[PDB]
Amino acid sequence: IQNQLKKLQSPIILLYCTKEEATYIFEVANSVGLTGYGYTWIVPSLVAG
Amino acid sequence: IQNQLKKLQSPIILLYCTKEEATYIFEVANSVGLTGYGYTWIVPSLVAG
Repeated sequence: IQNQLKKLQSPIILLYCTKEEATYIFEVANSVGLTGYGYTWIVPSLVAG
Repeated sequence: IQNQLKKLQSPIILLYCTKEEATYIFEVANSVGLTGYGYTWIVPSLVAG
């Protein structure tokens, strides 16, 4: 995902993952360099915790 | 440098560093994703080992 920072440069990004995995994955993506877009991510409330 | 992979996409790149540091730095750049360009790097023989 550190290599995939180049392909995640969007004003709005759709995200559909497992929320149990996503507490690890979102911190990984914040350490990738996507913290400024980390507030601009979409989940449904069922996918959300 | 993992973030700086995007700004090192050139057919030929000039490199001027310390060769004592460069045995660490070049392996770092290979783990960044620049191994395919790792054979296309320039040093003088004085900068080289």
